Amino acid sequence: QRIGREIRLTPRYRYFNFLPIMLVINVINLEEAIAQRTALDVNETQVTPAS
Amino acid sequence: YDYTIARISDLRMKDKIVMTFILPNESEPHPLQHGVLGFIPEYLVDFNMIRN
Repeated sequence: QRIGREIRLTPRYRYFNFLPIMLVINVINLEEAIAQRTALDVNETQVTPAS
Repeated sequence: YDYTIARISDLRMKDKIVMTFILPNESEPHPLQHGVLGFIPEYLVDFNMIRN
């Protein structure tokens, strides 16, 4: 029982997907490596008597 | 002394006389007129309404 001019907006949309191909990459600890002395993960390779 | 005669047929002034000092040269507010009628021009609205 009160009147007031209004602007109504009723959208009707939906996202359709076709291609069954998707590629994702997750990166973690990006903060720490820059923050820390992250150096050569050198592979010392097993030339001493252990093999 | 200068005077201006006013009339209203309204009832509570039946055989009643009131008198005071007014200034006929100013149209602007000032501490020296008996009263000022602040007036805002007014407009109407017409529209269709539903009630009960």
